[PDB]
Amino acid sequence: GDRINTVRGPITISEAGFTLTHEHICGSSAGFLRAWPEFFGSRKALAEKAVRGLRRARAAGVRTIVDVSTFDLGRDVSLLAEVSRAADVHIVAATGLWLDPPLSMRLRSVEELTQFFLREIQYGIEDTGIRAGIIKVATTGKVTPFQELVLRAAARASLATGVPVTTHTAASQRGGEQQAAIFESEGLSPSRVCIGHSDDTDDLSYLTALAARGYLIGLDSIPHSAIGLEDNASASALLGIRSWQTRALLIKALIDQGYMKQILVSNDWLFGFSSYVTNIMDVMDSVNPDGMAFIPLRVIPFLREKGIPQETLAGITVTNPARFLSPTLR
Amino acid sequence: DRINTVRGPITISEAGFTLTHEHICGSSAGFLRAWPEFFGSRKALAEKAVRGLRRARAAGVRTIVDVSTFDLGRDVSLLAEVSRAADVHIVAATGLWLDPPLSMRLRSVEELTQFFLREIQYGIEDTGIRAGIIKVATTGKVTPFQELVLRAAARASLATGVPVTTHTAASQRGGEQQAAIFESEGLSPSRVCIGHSDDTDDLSYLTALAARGYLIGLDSIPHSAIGLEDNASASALLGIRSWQTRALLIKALIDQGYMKQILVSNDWLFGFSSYVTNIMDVMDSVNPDGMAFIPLRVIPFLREKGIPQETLAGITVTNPARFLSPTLR
Ligand SMILES: C[As](C)(=O)[O-]
Ligand SMILES: C[As](C)(=O)[O-]
Ligand SMILES: [Zn+2]
Ligand SMILES: [Zn+2]
Ligand SMILES: [Zn+2]
Ligand SMILES: [Zn+2]
Repeated sequence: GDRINTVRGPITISEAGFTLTHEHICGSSAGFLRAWPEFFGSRKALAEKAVRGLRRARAAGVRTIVDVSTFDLGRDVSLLAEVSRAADVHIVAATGLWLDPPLSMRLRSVEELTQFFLREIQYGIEDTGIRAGIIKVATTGKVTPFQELVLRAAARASLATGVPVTTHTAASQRGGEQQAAIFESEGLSPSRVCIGHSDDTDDLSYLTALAARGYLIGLDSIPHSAIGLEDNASASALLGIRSWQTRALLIKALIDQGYMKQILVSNDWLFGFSSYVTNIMDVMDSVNPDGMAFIPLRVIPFLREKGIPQETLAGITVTNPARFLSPTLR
Repeated sequence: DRINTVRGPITISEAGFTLTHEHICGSSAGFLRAWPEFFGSRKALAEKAVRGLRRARAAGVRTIVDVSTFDLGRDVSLLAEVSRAADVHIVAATGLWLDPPLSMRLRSVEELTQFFLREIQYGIEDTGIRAGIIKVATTGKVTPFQELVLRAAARASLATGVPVTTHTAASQRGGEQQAAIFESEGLSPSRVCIGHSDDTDDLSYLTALAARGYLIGLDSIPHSAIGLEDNASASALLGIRSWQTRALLIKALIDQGYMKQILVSNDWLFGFSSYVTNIMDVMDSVNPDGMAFIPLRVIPFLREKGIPQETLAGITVTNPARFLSPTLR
């Protein structure tokens, strides 16, 4: 129906407002924030940095973010709840698995993984009672056997609960096509799926064909760019060397092709990032001081100046996330 | 003179009969708290561990060293709970095993050193419980990241006096590469136990390590898949040699004059999610004695082979005390 799970409890979807559909409070690893908080200075410092950042995003018009950190990205839902409340910004938590499953996950069957995802959606995450409102999955270009289990478990959990699925792709590898085939083999509707990191490629043929099938297209890393940082290999590898404008122009491109309803936009920002090289967070913040406010402050005016009507931009940042997040079918 | 446990410091005289390589639960970081139903429930797992420790205690055991690291899903709050209920001392570990997540795998030796030091000097998580041992693991030749872990472990040991204990593939003589790295760092072999050393019959490999002053961890004695050789996963994990065959290594090293260098354990667990489903049931049917296997089966087996009480007490009480007591000499 029209209620979704947030880390402060259930809300009606009209309350979500401007929603960033792919963000992170902290990109980490299972257990890591609690075992080694000084990696982030302190847990308090991290929380305060996130509260400041979310408050700025709120001032810029953001009302909800979707934290697509899974278990193996070190999702700490107690932290998400703390910062959501202090910033007074809705946060939707995720279940699923990303690219770093530990052995206790890697060795599980599709049936076992289905029950883990269902636990996090239907019962709660850890002992917090906080329930996930979305399932996040990730694959390499060519889907591994384990990753295929994860996608099937995600599809089964979605069909059982109605909560949507969102993905990490290598867009230069057209990763969404293999994901989509697996999802549809499970009877999952494309309208319950966002193919993410789709702004990492300029292949409009790939993008429009997925959109034509009813998939949501995640243009979710707009401010990611290492232009000017070419001498930094780790930052280049992570952020790419296409401009944020180049990424943003894909939003216009899909609108022009008639697929405004299939677009979801985000920053894929974080306030801490331990699952990459040390100090990457400082590099990212030096490139994009706006953080999660980058979409409303820079991208929206960029799009309006290009001639895209207000109603279309509002449709993308409010209506599309609302349809996507509302639990649908069963 | 003082050893840190999950209930606080104890004097070496308090440690008594100590099992130096054990696990309450072999898991993954965050896993027990994210999916306790994998083990039935957290309560079920705790209760199994308390009964298990009480059985070990009734067989004479007074302390175990839980060598579960961060990435083996060590939950020291669980360790504290079961230690208290069973009245058995538990020494917690820092270090890294074979499943480091990205947030660990991407770290420098300097960063890893600070993490190991934090868990020894400050406490684990926000519990104030301090590690009393550093556990490391290698495969084969030693990977570049594993080398960083071993060096970080040596540096944390050298700063604190806390000993290092290892996981090897003994069939690949893996202790040799570990020893080389430790010695390059200035670490005394008397601070190092080369573990899973009972997984080979190469006595020349073992005695040579002992002769250099390493402790030899004969720590997986009941691990055997005899009869289960058509169970591939059990066979790869548990091996095809009998427990008597493993146990005879203890006698062999004593007869070579190295009783002071021997540490014995079960390497048991009460839950095990970082392997195939139902492995705990397979393991429990193979060794229904659990952590009581060493005192109930191995000690009488050695006594019947003519090893005197004084020697067995030196191995199970004196050697662990000397090893665990923090020392920079
Ligand atoms: C945590 As990411 C760089 O896959 O959005
Ligand atoms: C957790 As193990 C089988 O390396 O002792
Ligand atoms: Zn991603
Ligand atoms: Zn992301
Ligand atoms: Zn081991
Ligand atoms: Zn072990």
